[PDB]
Amino acid sequence: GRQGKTLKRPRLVWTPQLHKRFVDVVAHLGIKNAVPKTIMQLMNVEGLTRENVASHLQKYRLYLK
DNA sequence: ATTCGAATAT
DNA sequence: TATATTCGAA
Repeated sequence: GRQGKTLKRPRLVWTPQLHKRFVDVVAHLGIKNAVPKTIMQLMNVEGLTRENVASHLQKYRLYLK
């Protein structure tokens, strides 16, 4: 059946621990490299997708204003 | 080909 | 609102 990139995973709930992991990666990344693919790799979460990160990073950037 | 990201959808 | 998906741009 589906697998890897095509797996139809449930909605990602950003727990406080997951979010803190995200922030610690983004905060210490070169601003040039603070993009969803790089964030996704550095966060080291089996099953996290680049799209999960992009949507979360969008709101985060509004929060940082 | 790839992937970003604001806009939009659910 | 939080998270997902679209789609034009880089």
